[PDB]
Amino acid sequence: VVETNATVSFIIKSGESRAVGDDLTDAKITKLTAMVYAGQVQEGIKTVEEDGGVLKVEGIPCKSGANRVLVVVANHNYELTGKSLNEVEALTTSLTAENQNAKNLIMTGKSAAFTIKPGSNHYGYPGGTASDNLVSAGTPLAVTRVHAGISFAGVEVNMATQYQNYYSFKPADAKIAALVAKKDSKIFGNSLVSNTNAYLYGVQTPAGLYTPDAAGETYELEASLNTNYAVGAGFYVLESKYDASNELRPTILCIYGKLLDKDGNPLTEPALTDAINAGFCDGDGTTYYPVLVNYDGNGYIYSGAITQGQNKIVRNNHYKISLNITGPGTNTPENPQPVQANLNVTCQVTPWVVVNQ
Ligand code: NA
Repeated sequence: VVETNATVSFIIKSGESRAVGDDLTDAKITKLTAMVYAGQVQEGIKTVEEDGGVLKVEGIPCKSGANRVLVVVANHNYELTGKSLNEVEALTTSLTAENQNAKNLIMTGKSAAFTIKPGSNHYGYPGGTASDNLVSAGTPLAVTRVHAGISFAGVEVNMATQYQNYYSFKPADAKIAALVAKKDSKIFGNSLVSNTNAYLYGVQTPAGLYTPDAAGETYELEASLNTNYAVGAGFYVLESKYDASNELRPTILCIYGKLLDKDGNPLTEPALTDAINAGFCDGDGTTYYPVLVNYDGNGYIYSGAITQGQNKIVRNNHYKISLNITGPGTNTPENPQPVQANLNVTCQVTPWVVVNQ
């Protein structure tokens, strides 16, 4: 069973990084496990670890034959030796605190089926490469993050004329949080969206339409999904299909903090209660400005990879939100507004690259 008569080498797809003023940066592979499968059976496996980044793997021992597949998992915390293909493809990941320090940002890739010949085989190497069997020439293997990213590129406040005498908001004093974030996902599949109904929040807020509180849904605090506001600050998150169930479950990025009076002091009575009962803030004066990420609605403008919201989170996309606040927020960011929130959004959607080096 252990005898081999071939090696496989491959190149990983990489690109020019032009990510600059954002915390959530492009991918760098520091740990990679490459496997060769013949149907369900793992016929080769090699793990490499390089702090400087991995862009190719050479000389993986394996067995010649038809219809082999290269399966890759990177930046991971799994034990993969000997697993069947079914086992590997059933692996999940979950959002954890270390993900927000860019640790265990799982990446995967999988080739189409190809023939391995005896001797030295090369997958995704350049055209004309010296080989006993060159496959996928000029198309390196795509090994990509399972996580997406959501961040604020910027938040500005320009209170509309009707609110200028009544309210102010200071983003420098604010926090940001993810709401209605899927807890888990698959790591292989046409879509990574899991059928669990488990979600996370960075800050507890009142139940509304978007809150996962229907039968079988769970909704738990994850403190790593809140941070202070700063330009480019945000969160790694997982795939989600917003309309998978009977009620919408949009992943939300929100900024929240004190709704102040026109002079930047706390609201006092009666202005405080006027604002609370209008739905703007809670008893402490806290107001929320939610953005439904990649939602088709609410006047949101999109550029980059898309110009229309898709009502989902897709792996390896960085959703960079520029928010303009023009009025008081809401005390219930997990409800839709009856008319329209006092905010405008432009969102640049940029896929991450694997940094070339
Ligand atoms: Na509900």
